[PDB]
Amino acid sequence: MASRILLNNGAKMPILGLGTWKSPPGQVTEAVKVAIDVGYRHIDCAHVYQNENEVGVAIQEKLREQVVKREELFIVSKLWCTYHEKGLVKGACQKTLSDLKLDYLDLYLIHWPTGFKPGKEFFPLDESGNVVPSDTNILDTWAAMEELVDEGLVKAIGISNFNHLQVEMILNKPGLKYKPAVNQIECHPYLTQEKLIQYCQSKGIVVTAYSPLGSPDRPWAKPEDPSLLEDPRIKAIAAKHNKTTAQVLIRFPMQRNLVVIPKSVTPERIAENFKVFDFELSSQDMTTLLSYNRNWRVCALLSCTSHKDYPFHEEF
Ligand SMILES: NC(=O)c1ccc[n+]([C@@H]2O[C@H](COP(=O)([O-])OP(=O)(O)OC[C@H]3O[C@@H](n4cnc5c(N)ncnc54)[C@H](OP(=O)(O)O)[C@@H]3O)[C@@H](O)[C@H]2O)c1
Ligand SMILES: NC(=O)[C@@H]1C[C@]2(NC(=O)NC2=O)c2cc(F)ccc2O1
Ligand SMILES: [Cl-]
Repeated sequence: MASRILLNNGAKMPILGLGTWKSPPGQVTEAVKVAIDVGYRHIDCAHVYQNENEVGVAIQEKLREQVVKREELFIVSKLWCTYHEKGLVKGACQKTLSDLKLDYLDLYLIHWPTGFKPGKEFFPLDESGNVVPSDTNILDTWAAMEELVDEGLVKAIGISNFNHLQVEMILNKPGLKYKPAVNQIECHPYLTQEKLIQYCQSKGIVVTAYSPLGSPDRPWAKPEDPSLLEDPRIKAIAAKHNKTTAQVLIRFPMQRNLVVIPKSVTPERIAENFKVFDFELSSQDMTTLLSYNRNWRVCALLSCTSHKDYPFHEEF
C-alpha cells in the first residue's frame, strides 16, 4: 500500500495522519514529536482544538532538528464556523499559521458548512440556547478560501462535514476557481458512508475519514453506545491477521482509497497505529466490516440542528 494519494491540486497527501482533537496541550507536543519520529508525515489540526501552538512547537523542533524537511510534512488545519465572513478568513488562516510556526498549510478545510456569528465564543448562543448563525453564503466562504491559495498561504483547500448536496453546490459554484481537494467526514464500520464517498470519489475529491476508532474519548460518550474497539466481530478479524483492533480499523479506510487520521497521545499507540502498511484485509473482510454500518455518528453538532446548513438531515 502506497503511502500517499494524489490530490486534484497535483500534490500528494499521506494516507495516514495524526489527529489532535482532545490532545491535551501538555501532551500534544510530545505526541507530535513521537509521531514524526516513528514515521507520520501528516498532522490534522484545527483552531477550535485550542492546541495549535503546542502542535507547532513539535513541528518546529523536528524541522530544526532536521528529522524531516518541510516539503515532506503535510499539515492540515481548518477554518472555524465563527470565521465564515470573507474579511475574517485570512486572519483566521494567519493565526493558525502563526500558532503552527508555518508559512503555509498543505491543506486548509472549511470545518463545517454552518457559519456562526463572529466573536470570542466558538458556539455563540441566544438567551434560549440555539447557535446564532451568520448570514454569509458558503459559496462566498469558498471564494475566500480560493484567495488563500492565490496568496500562497495554503497549497490546497477543501471542506469537512459537507453532505453531497453541499459538495454539489461548491462544484456548481458560478465562477469556481479551485475544486475542493478533500472532504473530511466521519467514517468507520458503524458509519460507512458508502453513498457520500462514492459521490466524492467520482468527482475526484479525496475523502478523509475522521473518528476511525469511534472516538472513545469523545466527551459525550455513554455506557450503552456501541464500541468499535470492543466489538468481538472486529477483534476476530484482528486476531486472524495478528494485528490489533485499532490496526484493523485504520487499515479499513486505507483500502477504500481514503485518508485516515486516528488520534492518540500515548506513545506506544502512536507507533502501533502507524504499523498498518504490512498486511492486507481481504475483500471478504472489507465487505464484512462494511456490513456493520449502523448510521451511528460520534460528531452530530447537536446544538446546530436548526442551522439552515446543518449537514445531517439529508440522507447523505
Ligand atoms: N472535521 C471534523 O469535524 C472532525 C471531527 C472529529 C474528529 N476529527 C479529527 O479526527 C481525529 C480522530 O478522531 P477522534 O479524535 O474523534 O477519535 P479516534 O481517532 O477515533 O479515537 C481517539 C481515541 O482512541 C484512543 N486510541 C488511539 N489509538 C488507540 C489504540 N491503538 N488502541 C486503543 N485506543 C486507542 C485514543 O486514546 P489516547 O489518545 O489516550 O491514546 C483516544 O481516546 C481527531 O483528533 C481530529 O483530528 C475531525
Ligand atoms: N459536537 C460536534 O460534532 C463537534 C465535533 C468537533 N470535533 C472535531 O474534531 N471537530 C468538531 O467540530 C468539536 C471540536 C471541538 F473542539 C469543540 C466542539 C466540537 O464539536
Ligand atoms: Cl477550526
